[PDB]
Amino acid sequence: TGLLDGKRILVSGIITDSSIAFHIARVAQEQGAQLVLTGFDRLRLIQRITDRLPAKAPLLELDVQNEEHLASLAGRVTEAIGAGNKLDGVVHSIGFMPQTGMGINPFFDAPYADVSKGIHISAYSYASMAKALLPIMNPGGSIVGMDFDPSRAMPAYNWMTVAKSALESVNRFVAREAGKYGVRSNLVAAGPIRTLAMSAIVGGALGEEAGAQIQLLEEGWDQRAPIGWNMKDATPVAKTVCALLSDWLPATTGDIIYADGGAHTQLL
Amino acid sequence: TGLLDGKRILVSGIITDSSIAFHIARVAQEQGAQLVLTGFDRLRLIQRITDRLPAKAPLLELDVQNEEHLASLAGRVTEAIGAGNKLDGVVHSIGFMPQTGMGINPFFDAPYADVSKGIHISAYSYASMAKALLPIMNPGGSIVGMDFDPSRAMPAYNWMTVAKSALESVNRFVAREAGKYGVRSNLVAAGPIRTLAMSAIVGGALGEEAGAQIQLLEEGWDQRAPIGWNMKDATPVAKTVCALLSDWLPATTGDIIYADGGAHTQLL
Amino acid sequence: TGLLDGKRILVSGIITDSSIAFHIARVAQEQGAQLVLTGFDRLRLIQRITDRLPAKAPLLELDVQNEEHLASLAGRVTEAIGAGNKLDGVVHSIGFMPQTGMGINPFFDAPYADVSKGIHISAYSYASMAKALLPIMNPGGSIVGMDFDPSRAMPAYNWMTVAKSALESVNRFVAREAGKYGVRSNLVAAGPIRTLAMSAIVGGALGEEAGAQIQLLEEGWDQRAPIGWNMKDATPVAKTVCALLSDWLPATTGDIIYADGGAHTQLL
Amino acid sequence: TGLLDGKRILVSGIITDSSIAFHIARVAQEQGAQLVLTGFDRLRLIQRITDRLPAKAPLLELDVQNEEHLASLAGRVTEAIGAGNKLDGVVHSIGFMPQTGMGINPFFDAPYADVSKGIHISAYSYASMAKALLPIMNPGGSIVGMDFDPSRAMPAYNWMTVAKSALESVNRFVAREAGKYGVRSNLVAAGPIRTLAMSAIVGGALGEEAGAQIQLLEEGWDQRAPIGWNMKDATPVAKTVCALLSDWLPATTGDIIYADGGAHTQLL
Ligand SMILES: NC(=O)c1ccc[n+]([C@@H]2O[C@H](COP(=O)([O-])OP(=O)(O)OC[C@H]3O[C@@H](n4cnc5c(N)ncnc54)[C@H](O)[C@@H]3O)[C@@H](O)[C@H]2O)c1
Ligand SMILES: NC(=O)c1ccc[n+]([C@@H]2O[C@H](COP(=O)([O-])OP(=O)(O)OC[C@H]3O[C@@H](n4cnc5c(N)ncnc54)[C@H](O)[C@@H]3O)[C@@H](O)[C@H]2O)c1
Ligand SMILES: NC(=O)c1ccc[n+]([C@@H]2O[C@H](COP(=O)([O-])OP(=O)(O)OC[C@H]3O[C@@H](n4cnc5c(N)ncnc54)[C@H](O)[C@@H]3O)[C@@H](O)[C@H]2O)c1
Ligand SMILES: NC(=O)c1ccc[n+]([C@@H]2O[C@H](COP(=O)([O-])OP(=O)(O)OC[C@H]3O[C@@H](n4cnc5c(N)ncnc54)[C@H](O)[C@@H]3O)[C@@H](O)[C@H]2O)c1
Ligand SMILES: O=C(Nc1cc(Cl)cc(Cl)c1)[C@H]1CC(=O)N(C2CCCCC2)C1
Ligand SMILES: O=C(Nc1cc(Cl)cc(Cl)c1)[C@H]1CC(=O)N(C2CCCCC2)C1
Ligand SMILES: O=C(Nc1cc(Cl)cc(Cl)c1)[C@H]1CC(=O)N(C2CCCCC2)C1
Ligand SMILES: O=C(Nc1cc(Cl)cc(Cl)c1)[C@H]1CC(=O)N(C2CCCCC2)C1
Repeated sequence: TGLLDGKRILVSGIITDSSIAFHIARVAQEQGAQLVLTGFDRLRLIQRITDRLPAKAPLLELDVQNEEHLASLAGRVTEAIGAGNKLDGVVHSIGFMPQTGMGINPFFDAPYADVSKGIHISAYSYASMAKALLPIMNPGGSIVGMDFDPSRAMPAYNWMTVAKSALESVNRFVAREAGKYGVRSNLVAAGPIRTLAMSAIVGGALGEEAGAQIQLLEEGWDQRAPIGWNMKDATPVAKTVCALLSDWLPATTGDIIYADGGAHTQLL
Repeated sequence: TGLLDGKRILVSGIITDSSIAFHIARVAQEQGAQLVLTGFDRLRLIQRITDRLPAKAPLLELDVQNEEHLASLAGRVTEAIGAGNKLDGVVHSIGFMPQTGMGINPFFDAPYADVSKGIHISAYSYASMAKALLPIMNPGGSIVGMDFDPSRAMPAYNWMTVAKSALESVNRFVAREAGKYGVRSNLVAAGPIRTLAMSAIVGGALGEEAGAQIQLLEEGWDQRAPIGWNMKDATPVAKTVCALLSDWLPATTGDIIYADGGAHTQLL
Repeated sequence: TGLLDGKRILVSGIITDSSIAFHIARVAQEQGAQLVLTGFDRLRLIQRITDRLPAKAPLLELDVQNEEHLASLAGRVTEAIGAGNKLDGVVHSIGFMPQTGMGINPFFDAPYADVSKGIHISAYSYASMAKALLPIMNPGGSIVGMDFDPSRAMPAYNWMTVAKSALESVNRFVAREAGKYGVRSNLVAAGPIRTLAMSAIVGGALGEEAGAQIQLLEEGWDQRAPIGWNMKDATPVAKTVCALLSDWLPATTGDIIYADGGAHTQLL
Repeated sequence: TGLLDGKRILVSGIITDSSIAFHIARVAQEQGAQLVLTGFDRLRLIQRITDRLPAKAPLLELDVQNEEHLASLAGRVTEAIGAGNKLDGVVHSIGFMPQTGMGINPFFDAPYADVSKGIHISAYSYASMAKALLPIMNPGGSIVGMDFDPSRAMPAYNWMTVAKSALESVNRFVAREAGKYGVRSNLVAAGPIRTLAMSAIVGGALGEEAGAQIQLLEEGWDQRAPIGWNMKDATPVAKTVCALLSDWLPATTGDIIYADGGAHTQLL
């Protein structure tokens, strides 16, 4: 009776128990999905974290900047879910920008090598992952990535904003490719969520001014949101990702669904 | 195990078995919802049509231009669902524009009295219905209306486009009010669906040029849509409305969900 | 050497010396335009006000809700500018919403007759004026209307927001008609300008909460604007309207130009 | 009496007599601007081409991927225009994407090193150029870049679309920096212009299917445009850039002006 009963779904992006992807994985399992997880670099950590999920899920290594990892990924997934089985869903919950590209470091002072690394991981990899996994996805399947609305500039987010603008564009092209397989591609634009790192940035890890600006952003977001916004609760975001992974948004692709309390629809 | 198990939902807008609202009502009942229906003017017809739905549903009269109908509506709904029970969902699937405001009649030749009637029924009534029903809606509830993307002009749709632009604005304000009740408000922007009337317009009911332009629109829509678009199948639209009525998009309000095959994300 | 040398331009919307249209008219005359003015209801007042413009300009009566005024307008304009001469530009600087539709009166409590009057004057009349004047406009000509960005909801602006959403849609259709004459149609979306009435609303004319919200809006607008925003200075808006009336934006139509300090491009 | 009388403007991006920047430079000189030009790699060619401009203009070498060129640029400009003089305008008319990232090569088959080079030149360099030149720009000045509307996906444009989405984001952040200097930053989103290279792509240089799709795009663009679109005429685009360089859009920044015949406002 679960929303995702019988579905096989790959979830990337878990690194702590506060990762948005941890909550996506939890809700998906509560709703009957069978998962395969991917993790970057710290696999012992990630295994220990994902031991706390409701059900067992194989963990595979994936550095999206590593061409060998991407080239072997479909085979490794198929080994984990069984020959003759394919995926019904893929969750991209991956982002990175060097400190030069976010925070109080001036916008103009980010070297391109740093910006390029952030765009590789945060935007191009959405296409890389789709390339690798579409050949082992079933018709009716769904690829979902995580977005933070970049349509307006904001303090401190700087080149990560630019990376998210690129991601939104990439998603519209991935939809064209995915459609050939009967697969949808969409982003969920979430409101601000207090992951470990965000509390770190609020405590000043990227400069005092950036932390101050994020707290103002958070406060304004809840004010503007007609149904409010709880930055400590990723579950509403996770539910939205599961909606897109389900059979219930079958005519939506190349698109952005806003799980943000409605804040982006209100000026003040 | 239905998506809408236990939910009480009001559905407006059925007039034929090809009405988008007929399919919304059908899918909602398949998913366990208990419905109350509203109909305009031809109640004997509408009862005979809705006899074909999977389950029984009380039918109430509602002309959204009639202030007495709106003032009595909540009481009549409560009588139908039982004292002490409230609604969890409301579907607005209502639209109208006089022939002077659509088709081959020149854009400049639509008298304002005609445009005003179309905007009353197609846009203002979304607010009227929310005003009437929010006092008998439960927290966590959902109001959904039907949209046809008006962000660009198009042939023949003329003042109905303007009415839909107004509706989109109205929805953002209804979200502000609905949030006070813990209720969401959203639109579903559907691709073109061949209702009775649309085949009528294709057969030339509003002029030959308008019918020709609609057929070109339909053809282009399926071409652009990365997953295709079947104008003869309202079920994907109905499923999307049910997704918004469910618990699975809990952080989305004041917003527009596109159930259009992804066509609006592609230029060609 | 003026930007608008030799051009004949109709300017509507002057009612006080703080009207945005007064400043449009002033700047247009400084730049060599020959004007015809239209005014509503208080023609003795408007004549006394426009006596202060740099140059003489005939004043014609125009109530945009009056069909007889609209039907005679082109003939009256031609009489004022001389047989055989046509207009090169038209400025629509007209808006109205009854107090029930703006301010602290609840959104749901605005009667449709009031909303309909506001939409007639604020949105439909953009089409009415184009219908009346396109037959006496020269190729290369330009129609400009005034907008306040309605893409997100905001406190108190309420049904005027809805009217501006309608206007934006109307403009895209007027562009289709105007193009047949070689004429452009565009809106200028201005930041908040302290007209007489706005100081009145700040002093509480539409309720204390509305005045408080407008002051917060004004303050936020200047903060967000990368080049700042001076609500006491309409000249930057007037210059932008003159740019659209000129020969220098010849490939822009159906569009919106933002003269708002850049505020709409920034979240905070 | 020229629109840009007395203004000192840097124009990048000339490589042939069909370059959009060649036409920007020509119109700017016709309107009284004093120019400094920058060129990439083929300076003998570019000098011979720009000999045909109405007036003399110093040519400086600038490879935007070359950090030494960027670090010396302001000094070289100041030498060319005279100590104590500053720029009033900067035109970025620079774009590049390797063949793997455009045309018929599959979207998924573009290596990131190629995409990264295209984003460096086409998007990041807008920030690089602003960083280099803002210290020698006057208050009231204007930075303009060239855009091709990337809000929807399209055939063949592929990763260049993604680069333009990034550019639009970069422009909103450059506006924040430029505002500190009293300088505006905006993009002009042009319709398709038949430069040398575009005729090359139509003749099949990036594959037959891509050429076919571009011809369909061009045809549709003129159809949709309410005032038509002439792909052989860059002058309307050049005029629009000059409007933004002028004093007549003083409250517009972080924004996009569409010089596209109005096509983006029309669905069909
Ligand atoms: N936290 C928020 O406020 C917020 C808001 C909206 C969207 N998002 C997005 O949600 C997603 C998840 O972010 P989060 O806040 O949960 O943070 P997180 O740090 O928990 O997740 C980011 C993940 O990216 C992974 N990653 C980094 N480099 C990688 C590489 N080379 N290969 C593979 N994976 C790599 C990290 O290991 C980590 O698991 C990101 O796309 C982020 O931009 C976050
Ligand atoms: N058919 C499409 O291509 C399409 C596409 C997108 C959105 N829509 C929208 O979907 C909704 C339903 O349209 P449909 O195509 O199913 O057509 P339909 O004719 O079946 O439904 C329109 C309904 O509006 C009702 N209505 C008209 N005047 C009314 C009044 N005074 N009071 C109450 N109800 C009144 C009619 O009785 C009818 O039931 C409308 O909002 C329409 O604009 C339709
Ligand atoms: N003031 C701002 O903050 C602001 C911001 C953006 C846009 N605007 C828009 O600019 C325009 C001018 O507004 P303003 O602030 O200068 O106020 P204003 O009161 O000076 O101008 C409004 C004009 O509309 C006229 N009008 C009203 N009913 C009319 C009718 N029946 N026929 C003809 N004219 C009629 C009034 O006589 C008046 O001249 C309006 O469209 C307004 O919505 C204003
Ligand atoms: N042609 C169109 O249809 C069209 C439409 C909209 C926007 N645009 C944009 O207009 C701009 C100019 O394009 P165009 O069509 O005139 O083509 P073009 O080839 O004439 O201009 C592109 C320029 O970029 C320069 N460039 C490339 N690499 C460079 C580097 N490393 N450093 C400095 N300069 C470098 C080239 O030398 C050339 O002068 C580009 O941004 C393009 O994306 C073009
Ligand atoms: O960083 C975030 N918000 C934020 C940061 C700053 Cl410096 C300013 C603002 Cl306004 C918002 C949120 C949104 C986002 O994409 N992430 C990512 C999490 C993974 C590493 C890169 C950043 C966390
Ligand atoms: O009319 C429609 N499409 C359409 C019509 C025309 Cl004339 C042109 C175009 Cl492009 C599309 C579709 C979309 C829409 O809101 N309805 C409404 C159905 C109820 C009565 C008013 C119109 C049916
Ligand atoms: O009213 C205005 N701003 C405003 C009002 C309110 Cl109540 C709230 C907010 Cl946020 C902004 C500005 C913008 C606008 O269209 N006008 C119009 C001026 C003419 C009469 C109708 C209103 C003045
Ligand atoms: O390439 C163009 N259009 C185009 C190409 C393709 Cl392959 C498809 C489509 Cl739809 C449009 C136009 C738009 C654009 O940014 N340039 C750039 C010119 C300089 C080199 C990189 C491309 C030329």
